[PDB]
Amino acid sequence: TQAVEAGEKTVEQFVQALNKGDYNKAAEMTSKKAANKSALSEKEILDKYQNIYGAADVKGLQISNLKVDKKDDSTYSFSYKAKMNTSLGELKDLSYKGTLDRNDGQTTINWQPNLVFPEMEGNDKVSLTTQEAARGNIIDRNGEPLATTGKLKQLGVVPSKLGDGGEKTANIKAIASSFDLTEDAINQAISQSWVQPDYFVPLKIIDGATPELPAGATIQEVDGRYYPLGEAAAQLIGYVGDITAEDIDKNPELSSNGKIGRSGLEMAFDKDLRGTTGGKLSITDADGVEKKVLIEHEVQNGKDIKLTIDAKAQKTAFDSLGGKAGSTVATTPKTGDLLALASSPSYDPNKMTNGISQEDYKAYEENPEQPFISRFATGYAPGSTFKMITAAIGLDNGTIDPNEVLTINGLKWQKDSSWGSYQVTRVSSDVSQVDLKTALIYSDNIYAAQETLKMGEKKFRTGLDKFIFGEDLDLPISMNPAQISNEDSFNSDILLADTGYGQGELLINPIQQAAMYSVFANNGTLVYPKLIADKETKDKKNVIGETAVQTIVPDLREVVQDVNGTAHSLSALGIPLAAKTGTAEIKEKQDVKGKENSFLFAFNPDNQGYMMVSMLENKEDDDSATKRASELLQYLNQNYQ
Ligand SMILES: *C(=O)[C@@H](NC(=O)Cc1ccccc1)[C@@H]1N[C@@H](C(=O)O)C(C)(C)S1
Repeated sequence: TQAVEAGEKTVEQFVQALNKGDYNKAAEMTSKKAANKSALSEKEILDKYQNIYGAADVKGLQISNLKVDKKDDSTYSFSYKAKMNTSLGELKDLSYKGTLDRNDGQTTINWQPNLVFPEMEGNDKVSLTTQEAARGNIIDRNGEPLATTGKLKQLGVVPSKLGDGGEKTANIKAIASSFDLTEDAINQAISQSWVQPDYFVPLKIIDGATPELPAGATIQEVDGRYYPLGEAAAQLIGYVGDITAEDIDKNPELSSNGKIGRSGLEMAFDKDLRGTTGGKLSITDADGVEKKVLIEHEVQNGKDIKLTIDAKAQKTAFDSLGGKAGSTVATTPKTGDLLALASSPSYDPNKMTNGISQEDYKAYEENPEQPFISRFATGYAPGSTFKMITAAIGLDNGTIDPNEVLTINGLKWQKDSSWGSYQVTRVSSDVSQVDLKTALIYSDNIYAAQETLKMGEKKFRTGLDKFIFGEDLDLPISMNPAQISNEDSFNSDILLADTGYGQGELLINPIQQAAMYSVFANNGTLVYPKLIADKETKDKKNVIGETAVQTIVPDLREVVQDVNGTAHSLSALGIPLAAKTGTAEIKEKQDVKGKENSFLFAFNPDNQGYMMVSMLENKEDDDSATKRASELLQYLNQNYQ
């Protein structure tokens, strides 16, 4: 019993070395090679575990129900149950048996082939057959493909079928101008270290009709992931890349020959899309004939994922951004169906997944406008659009009377001289008697600032805490919860007023904005947005009063219909619109000289069919989200009542 304690420790140390992948330490715990002792030397045990466990990608060896007895002055037997993870799943309920050896002072293990796998005897071999699973598709709300696997034609050249130095240099220029490729880059491709004369060096993937093939140009059909919308949904969908050896070490169920989602929904739904590897893990005898099947199951393809996205709305929303920095979110506000999640500028997902040069990839990362950012999931200051919420809160707690006129003379105002040089600014001084309808049409920041200070921080945060601030939305998109300020108290009348017109320490991403503003399409009920089609419509009752909704929405119509409304350019559509524009100022967020973001909110006040929140980040002069909304508003109005 004094030595049985060391035997149970030796078996525990041996399993840990196998689990940790250090087969040399596990082999050094075995006795000398002899009959009725260890069956192989330390190096022979190392090369057998490295072969068998390495082939099946064994990871996470865990044991239980250990028992170590005695049988002689040196023969102590042990037994335990174990489970392990392989390329074909978990191998559980394994019965292991063996004997330890207590000689001299230390206790070792009489190694046997049955300690690799239970029923292995002598010179038995192990074989592994696998069949890769087909990756599932990502489809929109009407079944249109957003991410699928198809047969893409690949362009490539064979250096031997080119020329001889003089005739070769002519076809390189001929094959470069007929496919829009840099002639200096084609020579770069056939100059890689892996290239041989009679090899097919791939160049690009033709996404259309195949032109004329010069001397040495060949087209080979290959299978790969394809994104029909390309840039228009690259941030949302993402891309898949080659699976590396480090990916297999973290999850051996992955197919070494397959693709893995690197970003977007391809990565978020990688498990459901990649399926399960089929095949058989069996123990053969010395000749190679099967004698024991450890694991076997049929290949299961990946499940399709159906989104609430409208492909025609996703493409239109992205194209309307004209390559500028910004994003657009379109929802059906009564249910929360995310119709479009566009972010601009964007990258080419087909280029990323079908091989891309380190220059084009560095161009994406060195781009100042940062196309890799999912801007619909990035928090921004809401802008003057937030005045809708501030007004609704003031109407609910009785601070704001819709017909009461505040006297606002000039273009600047401050509470007292304690504000120093800071003054809430105004765009027009033509209306000195300002009511709620006037303040929403002209976007009067002074009105919102005075009513917020009159409301007070306590009453303002009471209505704000009824929204989704600090909540993690149940969406497969990585985002941080919205915030009112950095701390739980403004501790500043200036910050309280700035938050009043949506320009304080507020941080709300476009998706969360569409969630908050949905109260104006559901009589004060907040409807959470959903991206997966089969999910249930979750809402939140009594966020703002229905009395406030029936007061603000008529004024939001006037933001479009009134001749001095900030969204009057949208009245050309001739459709029922309720809108609220916004322009936020960001001063040296990193460091600059003054950048401003443009915002637009709009929805149908008659049928509540659609809702839209578009924005431009670091906008150019005379550019805005309202300028670019006619096309998307037209489509959403006709197709979503
Ligand atoms: C809300 O966002 C308000 N914006 C400002 O006070 C900042 C600003 C930025 C550029 C020029 C002037 C003022 C108001 N809303 C916007 C808008 O709705 O477009 C206005 C420009 C009307 S000021």
